[PDB]
Amino acid sequence: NVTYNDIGGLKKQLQELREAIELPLKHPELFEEVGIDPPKGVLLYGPPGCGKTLMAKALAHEVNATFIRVVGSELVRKYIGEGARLVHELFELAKEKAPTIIFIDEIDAIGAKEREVNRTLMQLLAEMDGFDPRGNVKVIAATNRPDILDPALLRPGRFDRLIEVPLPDFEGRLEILKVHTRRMKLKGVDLRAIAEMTEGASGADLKAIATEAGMFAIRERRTYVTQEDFLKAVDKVLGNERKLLQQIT
Ligand SMILES: Nc1ncnc2c1ncn2[C@@H]1O[C@H](COP(=O)(O)OP(=O)(O)O)[C@@H](O)[C@H]1O
Repeated sequence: NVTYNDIGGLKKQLQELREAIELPLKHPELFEEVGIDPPKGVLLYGPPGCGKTLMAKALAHEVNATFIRVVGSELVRKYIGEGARLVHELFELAKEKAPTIIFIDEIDAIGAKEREVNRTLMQLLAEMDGFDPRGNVKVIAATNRPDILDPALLRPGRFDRLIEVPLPDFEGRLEILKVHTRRMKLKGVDLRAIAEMTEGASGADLKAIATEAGMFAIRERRTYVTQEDFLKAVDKVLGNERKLLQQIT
């Protein structure tokens, strides 16, 4: 279960997403009053593990909506017409369960400029065309490779708003570290230091660092968590050791 309080370092990105969906949904009345149709799709982009799915999930909680997630790669099918059918069913289901947030991760797998997948693409855009705003089912897509995308994905009525979800900067990381260490008791711990030593980390790495910290404490049998635990969790999660593994698997 996810809420805005489970998210760190993305204050303006959240506001933007909220302004694009939460705001209209609540007071749609008041948008037509100004001549602006509420967006149908929002595209989130940036490197992996930095909060894109989190924002979409938490947004879904806050508007009390069904949250349906599909990974783009799985809409690529060996057999003809299947990719398109799935997208069709996806949208039917999302109506069945309205209101809903559809979250299509790795939308690049389908929205790249073999030709079957373009069929699959046409279907989705077809689906957005025809949904009609004001507006009960909303789509959120995510990619780490945005520059790839067919611009027909981005025309108005389709993935209008773009929001970059970056690697966390120094303060972001601090915020994120707090989110995932809020429910531990630490004593020796300076998190500014941890934030300083993790340049380039993602939100996920940082969660992993807090997680590896607490278990390090456990394996050395204490009940609290200390700076040393974090210094080695930082060294475990980041750094060659897990690096080579990745090059290895
Ligand atoms: N901005 C963030 N704030 C708090 N936790 C985060 C953040 N970004 C990533 N995480 C942690 O990493 C995990 C993956 O985040 P997710 O939103 O799935 O990343 P992606 O951008 O790959 O969709 C989440 O479960 C979350 O706990």
